[PDB]
Amino acid sequence: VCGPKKSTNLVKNKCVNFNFNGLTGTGVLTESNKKFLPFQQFGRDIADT
Amino acid sequence: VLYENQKLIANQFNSAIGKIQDSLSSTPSALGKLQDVVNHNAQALNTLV
Repeated sequence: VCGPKKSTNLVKNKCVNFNFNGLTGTGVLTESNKKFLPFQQFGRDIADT
Repeated sequence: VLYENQKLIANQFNSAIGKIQDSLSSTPSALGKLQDVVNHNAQALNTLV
């Protein structure tokens, strides 16, 4: 259930504000080598980030 | 006492030095103190996050 606001082209390898399904943050987006199962959408590390 | 037993003392020192390496490598607890230090630091950082 998201909203009017529109889907900007995905910018990678740049410090970009990102809003993924209401999860907002700051960082660079890079190709990910970890293999998610079909079901998860979020990834977290040992530090709970 | 040294000069009359120079070869024996040299051999004993060499044997003890040789045994030092094996004694350090055999038991991981010998260096544990230093490891403990590092571990503590890690824990502190971890709990902060």
